[PDB]
Amino acid sequence: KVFGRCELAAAMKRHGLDNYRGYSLGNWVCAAKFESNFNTQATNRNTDGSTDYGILQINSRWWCNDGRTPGSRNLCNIPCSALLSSDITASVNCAKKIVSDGNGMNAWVAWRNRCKGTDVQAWIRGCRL
Ligand SMILES: [Cl-]
Ligand SMILES: [Cl-]
Ligand code: NA
Repeated sequence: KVFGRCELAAAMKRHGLDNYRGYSLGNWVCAAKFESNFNTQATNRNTDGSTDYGILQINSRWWCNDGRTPGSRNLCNIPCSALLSSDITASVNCAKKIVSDGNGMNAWVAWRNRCKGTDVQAWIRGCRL
């Protein structure tokens, strides 16, 4: 599913991501834009052999099982395919675990490089939320 901006903001809010761990909703929308272009089906393989999945590009080395990432773990207890669904529930629940792992949203390098410190409130401007 390719979400619209306000559509994704609304879905993230209904799943409790708005201000989760102190990260306002625009942070999450910004991260999703740069991670996946708002596309739930996005996948990207990394040099280490892991793959990032879904709207928030969650990685198979730690967070989900894809069967082809040696030595990796599955801390969200899900197949990585679950992260590609139209329904963002699984990605949100897993992102809550990731952002709670110690480094906040710096766990998403694209958030650190492209969203952190910027006017992230712009990502939700105009939305009926
Ligand atoms: Cl915001
Ligand atoms: Cl934090
Ligand atoms: Na894994």
